[PDB]
Amino acid sequence: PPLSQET
Amino acid sequence: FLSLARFSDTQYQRIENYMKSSEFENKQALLKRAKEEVGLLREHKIQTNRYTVKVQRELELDELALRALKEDRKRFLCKAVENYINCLLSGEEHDMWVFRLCSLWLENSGVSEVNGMMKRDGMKIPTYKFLPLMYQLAARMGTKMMGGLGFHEVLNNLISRISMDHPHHTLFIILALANANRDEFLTSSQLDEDRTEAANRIICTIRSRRPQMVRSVEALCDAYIILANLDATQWKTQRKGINIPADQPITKLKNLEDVVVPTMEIKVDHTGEYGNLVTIQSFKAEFRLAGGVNLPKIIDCVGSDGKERRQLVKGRDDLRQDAVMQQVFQMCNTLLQRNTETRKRKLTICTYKVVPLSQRSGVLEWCTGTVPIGEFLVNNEDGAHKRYRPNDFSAFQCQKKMMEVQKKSFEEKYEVFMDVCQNFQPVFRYFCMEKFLDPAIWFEKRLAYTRSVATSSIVGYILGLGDRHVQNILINEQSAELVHIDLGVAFEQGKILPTPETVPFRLTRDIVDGMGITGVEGVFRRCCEKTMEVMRNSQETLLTIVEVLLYDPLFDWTMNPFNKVAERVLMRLQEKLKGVEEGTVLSVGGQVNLLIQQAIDPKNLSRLFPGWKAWV
Amino acid sequence: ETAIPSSTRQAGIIQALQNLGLCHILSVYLKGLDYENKDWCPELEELHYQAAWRNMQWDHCGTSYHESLYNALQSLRDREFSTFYESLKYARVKEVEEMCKRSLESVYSLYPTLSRLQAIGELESIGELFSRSVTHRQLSEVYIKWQKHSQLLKDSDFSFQEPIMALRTVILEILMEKEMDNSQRECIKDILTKHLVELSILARTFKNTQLPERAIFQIKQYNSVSCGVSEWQLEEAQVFWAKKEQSLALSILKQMIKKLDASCAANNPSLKLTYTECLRVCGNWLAETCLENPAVIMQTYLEKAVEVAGNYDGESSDELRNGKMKAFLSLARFSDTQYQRIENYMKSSEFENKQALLKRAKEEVGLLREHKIQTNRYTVKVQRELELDELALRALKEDRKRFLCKAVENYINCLLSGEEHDMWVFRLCSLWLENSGVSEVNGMMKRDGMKIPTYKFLPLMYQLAARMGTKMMGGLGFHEVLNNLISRISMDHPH
Amino acid sequence: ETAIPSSTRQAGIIQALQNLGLCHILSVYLKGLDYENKDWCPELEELHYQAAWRNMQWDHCGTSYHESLYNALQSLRDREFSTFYESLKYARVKEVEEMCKRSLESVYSLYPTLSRLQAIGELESIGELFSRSVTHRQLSEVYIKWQKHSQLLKDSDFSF
Ligand SMILES: Nc1ncnc2c1ncn2[C@@H]1O[C@H](COP(=O)(O)OP(=O)(O)NP(=O)(O)O)[C@@H](O)[C@H]1O
Ligand SMILES: [Mg+2]
Repeated sequence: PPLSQET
Repeated sequence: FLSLARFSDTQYQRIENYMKSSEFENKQALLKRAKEEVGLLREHKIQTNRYTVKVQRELELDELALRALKEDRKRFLCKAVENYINCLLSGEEHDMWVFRLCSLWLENSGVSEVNGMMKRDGMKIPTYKFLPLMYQLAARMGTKMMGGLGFHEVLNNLISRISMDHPHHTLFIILALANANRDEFLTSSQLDEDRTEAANRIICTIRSRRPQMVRSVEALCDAYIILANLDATQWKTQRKGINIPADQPITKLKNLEDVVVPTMEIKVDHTGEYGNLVTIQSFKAEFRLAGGVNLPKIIDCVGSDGKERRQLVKGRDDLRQDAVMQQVFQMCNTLLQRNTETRKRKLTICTYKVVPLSQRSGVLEWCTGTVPIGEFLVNNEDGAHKRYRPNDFSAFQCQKKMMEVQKKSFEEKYEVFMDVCQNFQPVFRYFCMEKFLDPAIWFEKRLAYTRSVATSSIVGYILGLGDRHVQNILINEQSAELVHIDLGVAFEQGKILPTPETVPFRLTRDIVDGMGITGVEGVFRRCCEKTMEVMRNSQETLLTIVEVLLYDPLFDWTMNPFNKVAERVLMRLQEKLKGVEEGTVLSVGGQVNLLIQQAIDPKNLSRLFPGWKAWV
Repeated sequence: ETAIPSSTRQAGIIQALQNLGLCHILSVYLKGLDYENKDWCPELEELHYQAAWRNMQWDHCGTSYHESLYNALQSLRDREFSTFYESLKYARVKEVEEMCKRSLESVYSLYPTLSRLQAIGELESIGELFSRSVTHRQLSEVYIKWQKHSQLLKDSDFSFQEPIMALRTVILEILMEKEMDNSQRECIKDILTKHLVELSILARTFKNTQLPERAIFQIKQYNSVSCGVSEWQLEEAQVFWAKKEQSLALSILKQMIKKLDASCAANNPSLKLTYTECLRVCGNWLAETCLENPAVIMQTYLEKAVEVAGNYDGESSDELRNGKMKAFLSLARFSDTQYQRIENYMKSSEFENKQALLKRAKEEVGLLREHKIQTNRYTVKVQRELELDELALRALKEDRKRFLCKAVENYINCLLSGEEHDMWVFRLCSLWLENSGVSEVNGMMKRDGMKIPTYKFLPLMYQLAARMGTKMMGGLGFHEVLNNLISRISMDHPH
Repeated sequence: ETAIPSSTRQAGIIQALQNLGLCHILSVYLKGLDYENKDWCPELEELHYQAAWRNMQWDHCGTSYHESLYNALQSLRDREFSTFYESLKYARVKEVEEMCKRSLESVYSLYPTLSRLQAIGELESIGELFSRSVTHRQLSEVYIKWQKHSQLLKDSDFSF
């Protein structure tokens, strides 16, 4: 899972 | 000269603030009412009684006072600029006032007297004192500040002379400004067109004297632009490395003698000739993907000395914000070094060079000798938490709980967060224990880590940095100083995200535990107070650095048809620096305590994004 | 500086050391003076006996006033009232004749003599009490007499009051030293603690921090801490606050609050009033230093003190009503200050610029909604920042209204049954008149403030009499309540 | 406060008086200490000799660093250089051996020793200058050397 809160 | 200049600048600022206050507006409205009433009393034949004479006389006194105030303000502005010129003509220890001189000159470009005096006496000022503010000067060629053609021509001449004297710190900036639409050309208002034309005039003027250097630098820039615009979506499944296709000019671009690597800072001297700088020798034939939706490209360049230097070509992204962030980072580091209170404490900010190349693309320096915090702490294979506390909940279990609770309410989120923190103890305190066996080195590294954390957190709060998860923070394996690398979103952008950022900076349990037994109290609090005092004592310099906006707005703003959000962020930054907020004055100690309370509050940590790893 | 002659240089040094709270250092320095200089001049001999009796240096062996006082103290410690009375009579005669031999003509010269005679009279009263026995009633009546006379000395100088307090402290220490173990010893210890705390406030109001610290040291020397903290911990916190040790004072007072709210159990009304005082002091300190936002400190300390004082006011004592009035005044002043700060911020140019930016955002969102445009990242960001700005403005307006209501209500409560706080009627009337458009404040004024005595509005009677104009259209309720209040005031005081 | 033991309470009082600019008051207070207390501990004896040489109290009569410094100053005032040089050599040896006997490991502990050694070296330079005669050029070059080294000591602490 991506760490940053993309958009 | 410095004392006279400072007094004149202070008086001019005081007068300007008084003129911008609401009291001045009320006085002006009353004066306008008096003017219109006198005009009515003069158009209509009315005998002059006691009231008429009193109104006329008080109007005359008010007009005289306003005229005297305006003349005195102009004479203070002229004295301040003249004494700044005199101090900087043959001075070296007072070189930090060039920012105040440029702010005064640029904010009052409409006055022809100051422009003429600048072009008459200040024309002989050495060109190496404007390098930190070179970008600010390069962002002032727009015609929105209509102060006559004299200001534009003197600014262009000064920029041309600076570029001729120091092409290394100027050519990249001018070409980046002139390459706003280069991505679209290789694959826009009147202000943008005028700035582009001025940049093209600067480029051709420089290339008249240094044709080979200019054409080589622009060739390298175009190679970087096309490499950034290269589509690597078919290589997303490859991590070992992909060979760059031979059609790219970067592969055939080798053996540059007049081109200096952009990602490495250059120690500028007082001489206009450089002959001991590392140049570009060759480029590696393989590049790696760093992950993410944008798929950044990592390339390695070989210098003249043969040492490989890693670079990150972040395509389809605007690095101008990161360049501003790095410029203000350098300003903060310089101010901390200048102050004797923080110089003893050795408060420094870890910075990496960022070189924008276009509006939608650019390059930045890769940080070596650092390891991600998350990779060290919550690694699935050999994580610190798994190694030290096997009985505690695993990172996968915490992620599963956070995924399952994001659809619940506030009470459930808080309860699960408290339970997770109950069954997840900090382990980050063993980094220096397991990497520095000597107690003296262990404490020196821990103290450096605490000071770096405090300074970075304070600057991040001031700049509104919100994307601070485990992958955006890098810790050095030798100095144990945290480095901020992402800088992707800032200026209070986390609130715009669907999950608001309720903390100003990352002060999680691992960070607090790694600071020592004393925790936040002690070194962290005192360093935060010192940094806040230093920032509050140089608000003019900080605003001058941040005021580069409103003239060349970056991408993602002013789309979908004095910028709106750029003025909003300037207002917010000024409020943070002054510590006024909604009219409430806060001391440096109170502000630091409030920030610590907000950062360490489990209530604020519960609502944060699950991928931010608040518990970690 | 060594150019000053040693005749007065040593006297100045000794006086400075005495006023700096240094006793053992002065004693050693004077011993060094005795070592290096053999003969003693009358001035330094008098200062030697003054420091001897003040420091209780009983080892050290016409006569001056200080010599007579020390001899009388030693005779009292030796149970010899014949020489105690002879020494006091000789001291009185010497002081009277010395005072009257000069040309006089100055009132200020009488104060040192009056202070010395007062100290002699107090020592005479103590000798009379200590002649045969000591009882709780006699100690209580002596202490209340001392407190009443010290009240008569509020306007006197600290230079003329310090010897009286020092002698009282020495007397109480002698009584503690020569008291057999019984219930009387506890009463004497409590009296000594009360005397030391009154000396602490007396020296604090005169910008002195050394003597109050010495008094607190003696308090810690005799009294001991327990589960229930006494009233002298608050005075210690106040002393540390006056010593610019804000962090230590706040930590001590917060620890006191943590102990009191956890082990109060309504054990003592004195503990209740000192809990209210501690909460009020903590709230004032937080408000002044601004280490926390007013939102949490107000609720945690001010309303807590108000409800604590108001929930147990069944005795209606003066020592409880004055504390309730002080808590009401502190809450009212904090609410008024916050309301004024908010109003000034709203009237600043920055607020106008923010409002203009908000209006631009509103009109651009309206254009983006009237015209069908897909929602990109810019539109979402603009909408969200607009929502946050609107929420912040609404919260600020509601908070300002709640501060206005709290300030007016607490002014009403303070003025309902208060006399020493009658100077705040001008602030109450300014707040009420400048906010006549709000019906809530007018209704609360006509509901609770209608019973306020009418003699407190006379200085501002003209101001009220000039407010019947209709230019301040705030409804007919404000006009009718103003007319009724003016009519009642005129009926009560037609002159 | 009187709960603090007199071993360090007197040292703290003397240090506070030294840092408060009080010299004659400290001298009289220390005389009162000598009167009330007969025997002298090494710490208070060292502070006694420090105040003796700092206040130029030449009337007052192994040896500590301050005792050696005062003895060297008195020998210089008596035009005796043999004992002056022997005392400085003994002080240097004592300071070096005392500094090196401990566990070290801290840079901050080196500063007091470096300051004491610098003071000894400056006294050696003064003795060499005052050995036979004094000239304007020698005094000027001594002062400029002192000023240059004080420029090198700008970042040093005021305690050192
Ligand atoms: N200067 C740097 N040194 C080392 N690693 C870096 C540096 N800059 C970025 N990285 C890493 O490279 C990867 C991508 O960089 P990043 O700037 O985070 O890109 P991004 O696509 O905008 N990602 P994000 O915003 O985090 O979703 C991440 O793993 C970063 O940790
Ligand atoms: Mg990132």
